[PDB]
Amino acid sequence: GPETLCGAELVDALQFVCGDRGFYFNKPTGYGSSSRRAPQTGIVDECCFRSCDLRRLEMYCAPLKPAKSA
Repeated sequence: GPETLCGAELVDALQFVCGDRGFYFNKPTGYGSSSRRAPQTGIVDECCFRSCDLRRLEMYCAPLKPAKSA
């Protein structure tokens, strides 16, 4: 939920979780030619407008051990 970090701040957000936990920028995406395939909505869509933090990154922080967003 509502914790808004944009641009540089959104990178910083990503870092403070997946800086150790491993990265993967799930937009509504896998990687490459990947289409619309996450109700999660978007990396940017979340972190800059709604959800980013320790919990509310993982899906798009990267979801490597926990599939975690809220």
